[PDB]
Amino acid sequence: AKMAFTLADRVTEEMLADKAALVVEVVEENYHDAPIVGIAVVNEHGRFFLRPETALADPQFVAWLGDETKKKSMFDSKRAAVALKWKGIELCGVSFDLLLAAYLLDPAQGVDDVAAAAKMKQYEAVRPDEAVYGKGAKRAVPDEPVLAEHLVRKAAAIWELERPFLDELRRNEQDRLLVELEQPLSSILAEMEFAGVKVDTKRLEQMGKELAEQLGTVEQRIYELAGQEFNINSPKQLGVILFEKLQLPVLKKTKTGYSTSADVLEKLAPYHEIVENILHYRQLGKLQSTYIEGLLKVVRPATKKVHTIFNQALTQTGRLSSTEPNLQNIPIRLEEGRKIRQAFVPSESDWLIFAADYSQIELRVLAHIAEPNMRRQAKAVNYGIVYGISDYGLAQNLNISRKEAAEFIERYFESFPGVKRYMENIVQEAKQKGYVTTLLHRRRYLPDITSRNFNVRSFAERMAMNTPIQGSAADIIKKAMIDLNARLKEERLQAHLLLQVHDELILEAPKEEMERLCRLVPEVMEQAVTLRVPLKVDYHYGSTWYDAK
DNA sequence: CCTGACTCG
DNA sequence: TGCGAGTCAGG
Ligand SMILES: Nc1nc2c(ncn2[C@H]2CC[C@@H](COP(=O)(O)OP(=O)(O)OP(=O)(O)O)O2)c(=O)[nH]1
Repeated sequence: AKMAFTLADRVTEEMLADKAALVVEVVEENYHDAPIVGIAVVNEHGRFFLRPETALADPQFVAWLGDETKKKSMFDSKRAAVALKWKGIELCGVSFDLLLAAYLLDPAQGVDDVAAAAKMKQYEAVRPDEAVYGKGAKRAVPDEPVLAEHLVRKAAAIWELERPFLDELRRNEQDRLLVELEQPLSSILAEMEFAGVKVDTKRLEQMGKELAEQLGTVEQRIYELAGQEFNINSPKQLGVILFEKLQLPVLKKTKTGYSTSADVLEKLAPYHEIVENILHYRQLGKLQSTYIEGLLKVVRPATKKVHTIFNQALTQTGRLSSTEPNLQNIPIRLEEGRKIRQAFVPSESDWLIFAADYSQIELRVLAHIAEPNMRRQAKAVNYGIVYGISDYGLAQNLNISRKEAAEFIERYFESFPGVKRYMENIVQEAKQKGYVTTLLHRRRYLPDITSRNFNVRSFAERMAMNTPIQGSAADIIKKAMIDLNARLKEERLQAHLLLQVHDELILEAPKEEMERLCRLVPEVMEQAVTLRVPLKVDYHYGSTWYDAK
């Protein structure tokens, strides 16, 4: 733990080498419009700390950041790229991202800072971010010499760790996954996050006003039916009303008490009408709390845009997630909630929203590898069965007899015996190897799969059945986004990606480009990979996200 | 902060 | 006793 570096007062030529480890430090978890608090550069010529005020106003440094021929190794280059966009600076030339490298090597390690990645290779000449900045109300940027040393140590670690990580990825056949898929995707997600999605706040606020009135009415109806006021949003208080006051059957308990889950309340409808009202209330209350109030809280007022963060190194299957706000769980399944999407509008006048979704991509992937309310329920049966639902679960979902449920499942595998063999085989392989893989060589380790405990082992077995299929579908749409943006640029279209929702891409564009997108977007998505079955994509466009159906 | 609710693929 | 996610109010 003894490391020389220069705390620089100005940028010099030797800091602008054609290969460097670069650290552009943003301390806040949400990096949109967040302060850059320090910069570090490590290259052949040495180690350097720079003050942001200095470096980011220096024309040669800004030029270097933006020069794609000056290669930078980083950790979480998307965080830096976006933070720099908010500072009006383009970052190009990122050739290695240690966060994504660590994630591919083992998504279970949950690597979220350089220190945690460093530990994978017994590197310890660097501290955890939390140890440096502290947490919660105590979180603060430390004294410059302490900050400077930390950033340098992080850069130095990225510098030394690149080779060992690349070598391990190659040994796993994951080097191309990193360099040709995840890393190019990171720059594309950076663009999407910075672009944001415009919100119609006038419409959203009016929806909220009307929703409050409706909640009040439903609320009073429930109190009338129950014969008492109580907090409906407390499962504990609700349980007392349902199972003690009204004396309804107790169908399920959890560790804290009586279950009031939606599945349970639906099953209680033959006993008391109040349960349907409560389900409605809890639906409405989530709309109001999360998709009206919560969404308005994160709208940037001057532009009316919301800027999500797509976490690229979180899920265990290779999917993305979306936070603050989550734009991947906006309501669509019931018309009442679906109307929320009318509030998501194009960012320019005379533009339109365009949405394209793969149809049953996971089921097509499985076929390749293995060789309205009714239809909504039928989807859960299809995915449920292939992913290992039991007769109990299926019976409970269709409210049918366990005997009947067992016959459906038997008959299902009768129709698709190759799916059956595959699921048996993939489980045995996971037990032998200790991991499963996707089409593009993404990996998930499953060390619980030989467990002597039934529950623990069974969960791992079902991960073996599910992760390769869900993860392959993730691999595919990731490749489609890369291929799609290349085509957009090639044709000089103004259209651009706004969102990915697992098997869906959401774009905005001038109305004039709608005809071209109707051909281009589905073509690119369908051709991202060639399976033994065709990939099918549906697409629609309209004045709001709601109308793009 | 955890649990159980509602939300999506 | 299908799987992958995030946010919220209540306690
Ligand atoms: N993608 C996916 N969806 C699941 C899973 N489990 C339940 N579902 C539900 C929620 C979303 C829905 C998926 O829709 P699909 O793409 O399979 O079918 P679709 O015919 O294309 O949908 P649509 O009615 O819009 O045309 O099924 C799962 O493991 N993966």
